[PDB]
Amino acid sequence: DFNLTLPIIMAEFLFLMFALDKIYYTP
Amino acid sequence: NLINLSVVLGVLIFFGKGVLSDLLDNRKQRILN
Amino acid sequence: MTLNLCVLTPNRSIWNSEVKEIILSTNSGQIGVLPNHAPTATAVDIGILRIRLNDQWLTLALMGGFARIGNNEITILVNDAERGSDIDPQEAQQTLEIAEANLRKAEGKRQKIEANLALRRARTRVEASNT
Amino acid sequence: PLIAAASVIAAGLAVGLASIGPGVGQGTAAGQAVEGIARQPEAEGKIRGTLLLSLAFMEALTIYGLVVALALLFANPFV
Amino acid sequence: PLIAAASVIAAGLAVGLASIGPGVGQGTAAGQAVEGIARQPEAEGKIRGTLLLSLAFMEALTIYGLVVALALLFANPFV
Amino acid sequence: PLIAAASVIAAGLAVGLASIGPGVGQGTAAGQAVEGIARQPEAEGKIRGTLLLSLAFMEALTIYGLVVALALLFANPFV
Amino acid sequence: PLIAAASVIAAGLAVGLASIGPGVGQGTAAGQAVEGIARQPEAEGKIRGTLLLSLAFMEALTIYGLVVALALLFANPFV
Amino acid sequence: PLIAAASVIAAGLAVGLASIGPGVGQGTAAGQAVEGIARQPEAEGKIRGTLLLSLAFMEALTIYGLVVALALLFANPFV
Amino acid sequence: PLIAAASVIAAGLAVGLASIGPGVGQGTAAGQAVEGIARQPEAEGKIRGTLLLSLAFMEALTIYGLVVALALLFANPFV
Amino acid sequence: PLIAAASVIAAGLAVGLASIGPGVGQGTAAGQAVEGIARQPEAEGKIRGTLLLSLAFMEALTIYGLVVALALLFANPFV
Amino acid sequence: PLIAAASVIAAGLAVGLASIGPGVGQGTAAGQAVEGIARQPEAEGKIRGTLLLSLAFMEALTIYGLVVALALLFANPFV
Amino acid sequence: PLIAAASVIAAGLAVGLASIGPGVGQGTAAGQAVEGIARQPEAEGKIRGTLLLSLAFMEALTIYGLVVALALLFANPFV
Amino acid sequence: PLIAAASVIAAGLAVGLASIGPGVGQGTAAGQAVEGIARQPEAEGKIRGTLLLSLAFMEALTIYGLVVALALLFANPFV
Amino acid sequence: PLIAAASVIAAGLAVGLASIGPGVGQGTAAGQAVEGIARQPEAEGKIRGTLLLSLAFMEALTIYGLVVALALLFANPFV
Amino acid sequence: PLIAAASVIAAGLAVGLASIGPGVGQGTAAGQAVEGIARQPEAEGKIRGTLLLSLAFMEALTIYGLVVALALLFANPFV
Amino acid sequence: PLIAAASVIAAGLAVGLASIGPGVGQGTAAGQAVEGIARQPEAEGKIRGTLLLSLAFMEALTIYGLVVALALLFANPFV
Amino acid sequence: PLIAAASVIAAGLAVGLASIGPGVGQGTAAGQAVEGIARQPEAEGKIRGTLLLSLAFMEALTIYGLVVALALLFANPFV
Amino acid sequence: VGQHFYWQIGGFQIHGQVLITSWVVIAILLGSAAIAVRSPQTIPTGGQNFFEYVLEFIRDVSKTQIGEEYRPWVPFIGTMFLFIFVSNWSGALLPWKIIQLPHGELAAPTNDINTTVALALLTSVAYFYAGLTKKGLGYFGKYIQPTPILLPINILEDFTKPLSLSFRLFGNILADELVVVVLVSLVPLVVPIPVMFLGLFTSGIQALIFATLAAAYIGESLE
Repeated sequence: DFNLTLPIIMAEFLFLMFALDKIYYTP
Repeated sequence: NLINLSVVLGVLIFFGKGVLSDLLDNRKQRILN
Repeated sequence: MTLNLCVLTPNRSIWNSEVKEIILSTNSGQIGVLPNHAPTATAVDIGILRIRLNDQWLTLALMGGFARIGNNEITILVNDAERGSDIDPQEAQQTLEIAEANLRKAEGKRQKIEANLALRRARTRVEASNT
Repeated sequence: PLIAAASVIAAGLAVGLASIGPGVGQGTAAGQAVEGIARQPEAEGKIRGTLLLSLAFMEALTIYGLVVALALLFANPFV
Repeated sequence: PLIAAASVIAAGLAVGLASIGPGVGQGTAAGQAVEGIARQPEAEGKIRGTLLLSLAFMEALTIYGLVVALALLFANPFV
Repeated sequence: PLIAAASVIAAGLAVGLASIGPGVGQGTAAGQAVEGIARQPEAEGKIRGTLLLSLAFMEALTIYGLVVALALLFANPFV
Repeated sequence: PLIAAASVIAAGLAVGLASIGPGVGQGTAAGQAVEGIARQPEAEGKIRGTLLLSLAFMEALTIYGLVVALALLFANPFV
Repeated sequence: PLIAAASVIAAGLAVGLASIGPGVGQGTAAGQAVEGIARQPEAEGKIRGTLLLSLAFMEALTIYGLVVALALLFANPFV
Repeated sequence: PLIAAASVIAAGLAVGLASIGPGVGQGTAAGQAVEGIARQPEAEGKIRGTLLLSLAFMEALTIYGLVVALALLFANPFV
Repeated sequence: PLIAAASVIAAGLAVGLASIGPGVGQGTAAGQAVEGIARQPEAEGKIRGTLLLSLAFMEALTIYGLVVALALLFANPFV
Repeated sequence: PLIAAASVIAAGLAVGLASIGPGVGQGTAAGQAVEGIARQPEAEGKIRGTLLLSLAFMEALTIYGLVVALALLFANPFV
Repeated sequence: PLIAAASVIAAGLAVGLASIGPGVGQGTAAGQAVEGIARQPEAEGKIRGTLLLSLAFMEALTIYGLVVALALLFANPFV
Repeated sequence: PLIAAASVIAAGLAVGLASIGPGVGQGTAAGQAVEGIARQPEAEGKIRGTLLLSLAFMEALTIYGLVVALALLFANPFV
Repeated sequence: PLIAAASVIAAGLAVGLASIGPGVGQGTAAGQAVEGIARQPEAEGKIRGTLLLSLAFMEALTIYGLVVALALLFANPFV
Repeated sequence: PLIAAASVIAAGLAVGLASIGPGVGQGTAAGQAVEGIARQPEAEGKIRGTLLLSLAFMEALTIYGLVVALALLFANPFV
Repeated sequence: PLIAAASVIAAGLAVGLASIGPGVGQGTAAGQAVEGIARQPEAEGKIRGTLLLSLAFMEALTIYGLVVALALLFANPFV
Repeated sequence: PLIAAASVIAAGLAVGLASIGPGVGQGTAAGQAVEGIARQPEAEGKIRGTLLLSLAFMEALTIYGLVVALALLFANPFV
Repeated sequence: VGQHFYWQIGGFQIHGQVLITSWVVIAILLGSAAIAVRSPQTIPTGGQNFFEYVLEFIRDVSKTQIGEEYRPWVPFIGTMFLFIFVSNWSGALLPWKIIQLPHGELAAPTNDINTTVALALLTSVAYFYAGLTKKGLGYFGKYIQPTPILLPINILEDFTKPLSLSFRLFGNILADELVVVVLVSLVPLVVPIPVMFLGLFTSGIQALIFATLAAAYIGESLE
C-alpha cells in the first residue's frame, strides 16, 4: 500500500535534515 | 512492552554511560595532550 | 606484557628487548603477534615489521628471512634488518629512486629476479622515509 | 478452503528454504571472519562493520522471505 | 479442518528447515572462533563480542522462523 | 480458485529457492573477503567497494526473484 | 482425525530435521575446539565458556524445534 | 485407527532423522578430539570434560527427539 | 485454467532453480577474487573488470531464466 | 490392520535412518583416531578410553533408535 | 489442453535445471581464474581469452537449454 | 495381507538404510587407519585391536538393524 | 495426445539433466586449467588445444542429449 | 499376490541401498591403503591382512543384506 | 499408447542421468590433467593419449546410455 | 501380471543403486593408488595385487547385486 | 501391456543410475593418475596398464548394467 | 495486524499511521538536536559529546565510502541514518497498545511500504542526480563500456537497488513488529525478553547498515 504518507514522511525528513544542519551540524 | 523496555533501557543507559565515558576519555586525552 | 624476541641477522643479533605487537608480514600476509601466542612457524618476507614498544609504534624495515615464533620465545631469523629508521629518510626516498633507476633494465626471465629484489628492497626501504 | 491452506504451505516452505542456506552462509562468514580477526587484532572495527553489512544483506534476503511468508499468512491477496 | 492442519504442517516444516542450517553455521563459527582464540589469547573479549553478535544474528533468523511458526500455531490469521 | 493458489505456491517456491543459494554465496564471499582484509589492512576501501558491487549483484538476483514473487502475489496477470 | 495425524507428522519432521544439522555443527565445533585446546593448554576455561555459550545457542535452536514439536503433540491449538 | 498409525510413523521418522546427524557430529568431534589429545598428552582431563559436555548436548538433542517419540508412542495426547 | 497455472508454476520453478546455483557461484568468485586482490594491491582495476565480465555472464544466465519466467508470466504463447 | 503395518514401516525407517549417519561418524572418528595413535605411540590407552566413550555415545544413540524400533515391533502401545 | 501445459512445465524444469549447475561451474572457474591472474599479472589477455572461450562453452550449453525451452514455449511441434 | 507386506517393506528399508552409512563410515575408518599404520610401523597390533573394536561397534549397529529386519521377516509380532 | 506430451516431458528432462552436470564439469576443468596456465606461461597453446578437445567431448555429450531432445520434439518416431 | 511383489521390492531396495555405501567405503579404504603402502614398502603383508579383515567386515555387512534379500526372494516366511 | 510413452520417459531419464555424472568426472579429469601438464611440460603427448583413452571410456559409457535411449526411441522391441 | 513387473522394477533399482556407489569407490581407490604408485616406483606389483583384491571385493558386491537382479529377471521364485 | 512398459522403465533407470557414478569414479581415477604420471615420467606404461585394468573393472560394472538393460529390452523373460 | 491507513481524506487516499509516526519521530529528533546545541562549546558538553560523536562516526563512514566530496551529501546521509535509527528505536520503545487507534493501527514509520519506497526513491534520485552532476549529461553510467550488451541490464539493476534498500528496511521493520506482536500474543509479557534484546541489537545494526548502504549507493554515484 503506497499512500501519501510517503510524501508526508519525505517532507518531514527534509525539514529534519535542514534543521540538523542549521542547529547542530554547522554549529 | 513496558517491563522489557524498562530492563533494556536500564541496561542500555548504564552501558551507554560506560561507553561514552571511554569515548569522552579519548577526546579528553586528545585535547589535553 | 611481552615476548622474548630474537631479531637475528647473519652478522648481527639486533636488539633483544621486548615489545607488545609484532605485525611481521609473511608471503601469505601479516599476522599480529601478542603475548601467549600459539607456537607458529612463519616465513616472514620483504615487508615491514612494525614494533609496538607499548609506548611507541616504532617500525623496522626487514629485508627478509624466517620467524620461528613460540610461547614468549619468539625467534625471527632475519636476512637483513635496520632498527627503526637507521637509514636516512631523504636517503630512503632516494634509495627508492635509485633502485627505480636500475629496475628499468629487463633481462629475459634471468635477472628480472634481481630487478624484483631491487624494487621490493627499495619498496621496504621507502618505509623509513614514510614513517 | 484449499487456497488458503496451500498459501500457508507455500509460506512455510518459503520460510524454511529461505532460512536454511543463509544461516550456513552467515556461519561460514562468521567463522572465517573470527579466524581473521584473531590473526590480526588491528582492524576489528572495520572488519565488524563490513561483516555487519554482509550479515545485513543475508538477513535482508531472509527478511524478504519472511515478509513474503507474512504477506501470505496475514493479508493474502488470493485468500 | 484441513486448513489448520496444513498450517500446523507449515509451521513444523518451517521450524525444522530453519533450525537445520543455522545450527551448522553457528557450529562452524564456534569451531573456527575457538581455534583462533586458542591461537591468540589476547583479544578474547572482543572476539567473544563479535561472535555473540553473529550468533545473535543467526539466532535472530531462527527466532524469526520460530515466531512465524508460533503465529501459525497459536493465533493464525487463516485458522 | 486453484489458479491463484498455484500462483501463490509458485511465488513461495520461487522466493525460497532464490534466497537459499545466494545467501550461501554472499556468506562465502564475506568470509574470504574478511580473511583477505585481515591479511592486508591497506586496500579495505576498494575491497569493500568491490564486495558491495558483488553483493549488489547477488541481492539484485534475489530482488528479481522477490519481484517475480510480488508480481505473482499482488497483481498477477493470470489471477 | 486427519488433522491431529498431520500435526503429529509435522512435529516428527520438525524434530528430526532440526536435530540433524545442529548435531553436525556442534560436533565440528567440538572437534576444532578440542584441537585448539590441545594446541594451547592455557585458556581452557574461557574456551570452555565460549564453547558452552555457542553450544547453548545451538541447543536453544534445537529446543525451539523440540518445543514446537511438544506444542504440536501435547496441546495443539488446531487439534 | 489411522491417527495412531500416523503418530507411530511420525515417532519413527523423528527418531531416525534425529539420530542420523548427531551420530555423525559426535563422531567427527571424537575423531578430532582424539587426534588433539594424542598431539598433546597434558590436558586430557579437561579435554575429556569439555568433550563430555558437548556429547551431553548432542545426546540431549537426541534424547529430546527420543522423548518426543516415546510421548507419541506410549501416551499420545491425540491417540 | 490449469494451463496458465502450470505455466506459472513452471516460471516459479525456473526462476528459483536458476537463481540458486548462480548466487553460490558468484559468491565463490567474489570471495577468491577479494582474497587475491588483498594478496596483490596492484591490478585491482583489471581484476575488477574481469570479475565484472564474469559476474555479467552469470547474471546474464540468471536474466535469461528471469526473462523466460517473465515471458511465461506476462505474455505466454500457450496461455 | 493398517496401524501395525504403518508402525512396522515406522520402525524400519527409524532403524535405517538412525544407523546410517552414526556409522559414518564412528568411522571418521576411528580413522582420525588411528592416524593420531600412529602419530604418537604414547597415550594409546587413554586415547582408546576416550574413543570407547565416544563410540559408546554414538552406539547409545543407535541403541535408542533400535529400542524405539523394538518397542514398535514387539509390544507396541498402539498395536 | 494438458499437452501444452506439460510442455510448459517441461520447458520450465529444463531451463531451471540447466541454469543451476552451469552457474556454479562458471563461478568456480571465475574464482580460480581471478586467483591465478592475481598470482601472475603477465598473461591476463590470454587467460581472459581462454576463460571467455570456456564461459562461452558453458553459456552455449545454457543457451541450448534455453533454446529448447523457447522451442517448447513459442512454436512447439506437439502443441 | 497388507500388514505382512508393509512389514516386509519396513524390513527392507531398514536393512538398506542401516547398511548404507555404516559401510561408508567403516571405509573412512579403514582408509585413515591404514594411512596411519603405514606412517608408523610400530603399534600395528594395538591399532588393529582398536580398529577391530570400532568396526565391531559399527557392525553391531548394522547387526541390530539386520536383527530388526529378521524379526520383521521370520517371526513378526504383528504378522 | 498423452504420448506426444510425455515425449515432450522426456525431452525436457533429458535436456536439463544432461546440461546440469556437464556445465559443472567444464567449469571445474576451466578453473584448474586457468590456474595451471597462470602457473606456467609457456605451453598455453597446447593446453588450450587439450582443453578444447576435452570441452568438445563434454559438449558432444551435451549435444547428444540435445539431439535426442530435438528428435523427440521435431520428428518423433512415436508421435 | 501383492505380498510377494512387495517382498520382492523390499529385497531389491535392501540390496541396492546396502551395496551403495559399502562400495564407497571399501574404495576409500583401498585408496588410502594403497597410498600408504606406496609410502612405506615394508609392512605390505600385515597391511594387506588388516585391509582384508576390514574389507571382510564390509563384505559381511553386504552379504547380510544380500542374504536378507535372498531369504525374501527364494523362501520368504510371509510369501 | 501408454507403453511407448513410458518407454520415451525411460529413455529421457536414462540419457539425463547417464550424462550427469560422466560430465563431472571428465571435467575433474581434465582439470587435474591440465594442472599436471602445466606442472610438467615434457610428457604432454602421452598424457593426452591416456586422457583421450579415459575420456573415451567415459564417453563410451555415455554412448551406451545414449544408444539405449535411441533403441527405446527409434525401434523399441516393446513399442 | 503386476508381480513380475514389480520384480523387474526391483531388479532394475537394485542394479542401479548397487552400481552407483561402488563405481565412485573404486575410482577414488584407483586415483589415490595411482598417485601413490607414481610417488614410489618400487612396490607396483604388490600395490597392484592389493588394489586388484580390493577391486575384486567391490566388484563382488556389485556382482552380488547383479546376481540378485538376474535371479529376479530370469528365474524368479515369485514370478 | 503395462509389464513391458515397466520393464522398459526398469532398464532405463538401471542404465542411468549405473552410468552416473562410474563415470565420476573413472574421472577421478584419470585425474589423479594423470597428475601422478606428470609427477613421474618413468612408469607410464605400467601406470597405464593398471589404469586400464581398473577402468576395465568400472566399464565391466557399467556393461553388466547395460547388459541387464538390453536383456530387459530385447528379449525379456517376463515380456 | 492492520497496516493499511486511516482515511484523513484529502485529495486522494492517505495513510495516517506513517504520517503520525513520521511527525512524532522527526519532531523528537529535531527537538533533541536543537536543545543541547543552542549553545555548544569547543569542549564536549552534555548533549554536545553525543552529537559530536554521532557526527564523527557519520563523517568517518562517509569519508571512507564516497571518496573525496563526502561533505555535500553528509546531511542527507545523516538524515537517512538518524531517521531510520530513531524510527526503529521508537517503533519498539514506544507503546501503542494502551492507546487505541480506531481506523487502523499505527506503531512505526517504516512499517508502511510507502515510507521505505519514498526513502529509496530519494536515495536513488539523489544517486542519479549526482551521476548527472558529475558525469556527462548525455549518458551516465548506463553506458555499456566492457561489452555492448549490458545497457538494459545495468539500467534494471540501478532501478532494482533502490527497491532492494526499501525491501531491506521494510523487512527489518516488519520482522521486529511481527516478533513483538506474536511474542506478546503468545502468553503474558515476561517470556520474550531475550528476543526483545536481540531485536534492539538488530535495530541498531540495521541503522548502521542502512547508513553504510546509503553511503555505498552514494559512492556508486561518485563513480
